[PDB]
Amino acid sequence: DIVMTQSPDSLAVSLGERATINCKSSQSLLYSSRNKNYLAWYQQKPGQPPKLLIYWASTRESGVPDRLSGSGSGTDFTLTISSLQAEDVAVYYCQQYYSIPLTFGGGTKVEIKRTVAAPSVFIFPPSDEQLKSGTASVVCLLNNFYPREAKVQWKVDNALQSGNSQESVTEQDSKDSTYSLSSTLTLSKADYEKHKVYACEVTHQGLSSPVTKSFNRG
Amino acid sequence: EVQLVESGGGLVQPGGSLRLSCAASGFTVSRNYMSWVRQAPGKGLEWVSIIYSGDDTYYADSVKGRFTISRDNSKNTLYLEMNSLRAEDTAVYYCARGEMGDGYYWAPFDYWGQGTLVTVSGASTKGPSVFPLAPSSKSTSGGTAALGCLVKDYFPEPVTVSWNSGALTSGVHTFPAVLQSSGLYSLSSVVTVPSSSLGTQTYICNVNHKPSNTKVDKRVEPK
Amino acid sequence: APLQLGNCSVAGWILGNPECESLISKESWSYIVETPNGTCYPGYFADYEELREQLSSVSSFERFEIFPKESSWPNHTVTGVTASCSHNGKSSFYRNLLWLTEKNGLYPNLSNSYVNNKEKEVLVLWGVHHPSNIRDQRAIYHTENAYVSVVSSHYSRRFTPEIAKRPKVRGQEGRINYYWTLLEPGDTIIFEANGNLIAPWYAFALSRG
Ligand SMILES: *[C@@H]1O[C@H](CO)[C@@H](O[C@@H]2O[C@H](CO)[C@@H](O)[C@H](O)[C@H]2NC(C)=O)[C@H](O)[C@H]1NC(C)=O
Repeated sequence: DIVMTQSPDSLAVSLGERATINCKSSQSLLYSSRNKNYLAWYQQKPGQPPKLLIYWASTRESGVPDRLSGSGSGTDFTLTISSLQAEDVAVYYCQQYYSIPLTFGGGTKVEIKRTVAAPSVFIFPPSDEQLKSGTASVVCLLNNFYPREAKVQWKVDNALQSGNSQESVTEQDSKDSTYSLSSTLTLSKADYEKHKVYACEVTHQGLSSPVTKSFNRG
Repeated sequence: EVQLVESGGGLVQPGGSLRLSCAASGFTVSRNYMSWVRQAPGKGLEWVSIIYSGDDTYYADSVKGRFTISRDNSKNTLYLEMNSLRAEDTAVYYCARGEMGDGYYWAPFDYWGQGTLVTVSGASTKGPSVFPLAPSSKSTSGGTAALGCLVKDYFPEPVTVSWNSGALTSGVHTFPAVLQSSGLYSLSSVVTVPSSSLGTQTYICNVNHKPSNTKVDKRVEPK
Repeated sequence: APLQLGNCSVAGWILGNPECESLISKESWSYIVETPNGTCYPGYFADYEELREQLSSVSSFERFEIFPKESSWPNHTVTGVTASCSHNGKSSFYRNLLWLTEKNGLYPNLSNSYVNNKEKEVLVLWGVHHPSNIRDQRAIYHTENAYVSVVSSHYSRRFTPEIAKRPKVRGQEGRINYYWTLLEPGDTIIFEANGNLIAPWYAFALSRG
């Protein structure tokens, strides 16, 4: 069972900078007969299957850009992006087709550093359709920001909420290097209309002050 | 030309069995390496099984004796009959190819399938509830309006959300679902359109939940 | 007066593939007639094109016993066979090679050598077994990190058999890599190992050209 180890676990560099992905194998990937190294490099954009970028350690497949290149011979191998672009934001696994079980690496998440982008905040009150069922889910939206670190606090009549709101973040867009965040505040029907003011407050680097969007009915 | 169409996934109870299929076109499956590679949600890739040459089979020790791989040349298809499925088998399984030249050395995975999800649970499927995220002045910061849909209360993963039957792709952001305390899933898929096209353009988010055979088409209109 | 090999290849011919028992070596030929995978038990034949060039035209060709089976190998079992080399519904092995295994649960350190007294060039061949798992590396050679050293006055190389489970060929998960050399008149070749050695059983003395 060959153990494929990658380094680092997450790589974030500026647009056009130079990024290296290092993969150390638990055993030599070379054959005594010839001189070809059975290591492969794959790309996996979010929501897509893996995509083979490099085989035989160094050789690229058709359609793969030239800025990608694989080096190494023996137990130490390297993927390198000379000029990192926007559509390169993806996870990269090194995998050996030397012996079986065929094993991949842990993965290397590559991210783009850019200018500080401030998010645009919008709030959605629960539709009358959901309220009739007996549940209230208020959604606070954060379209495009950078970096991904963002704090979303819910206020129900100036009451800091905790234990009833849930959020999920989109992975980095492979064009403009943004992320997106939505927080779903799940309340019951009896506690939604018992109150009035609901507001999601957002603190971020690009925001000089915590921004708050709010509706008032309910 | 070289595609890999997968089918056979869904929800199965622990101990149950399920059969995965991989339709192929562009190469002969009896003359190339065919492999299964699963990926647990939020985890690294993992190889599973292969079939090659005169239908010789290798397996990973984690699924050996429980899974059986096979193929059918007249149908040009790859199969992975799964037996005694456990909770840790919950993963998206992928279909893989390799150029079997001399058959002496292995090959990587050059062409892949789009992935089908197998959920090992016993909670049984339940239909998602879709609610309009209607835009207004509270969701209009400037010359752009924000609207979406709230696909709530379903099991298991996944759901596919499109807008206007796929004719709206610019600015659409569908977010990963969240598992709430009840045990069901819920997500929201939004889209940023210019606020001038609100009264003129109709907007329909299109959600499909295969494990429950549910298909919902919700219109979103301003409040 | 060229050679006629028929079904067998030079790899099959020179290694002694049991499917080639019909072929008897005649002293000389100008050129070889092949019908080319000849390796019974799969593996890489090193410098196969180089060997076919040396064997194109020969004179004074001879096939002699280089390392006797029942004497050169004390404290080692030599009757190792395999089903990939079947001979009339029964497992066998190359007729010019011996596949050395354990004896009484022991693979002692190995040493043996040959002195070229034939006054001609002696073609010497050997192989290196590459098993498919660690378990069968210990069960046959009792050492995980085996070494093989072939040294002569004109060729010195040291092999490390690596454990790798390759795709099945002839229904076998492991390989044997084949190697050869030419021994000048008056030269001595020395084999040392502690596992994974396919020692020579017969060898060929020949006048090249
Ligand atoms: C193979 O076995 C031993 C290996 O040394 C050779 O000599 C024996 O050595 C062991 C201790 O290592 C003792 O039992 C005796 O000193 C030896 N026993 C005998 C019977 O010789 C032995 O000679 C080798 N086999 C042959 C056929 O020579």
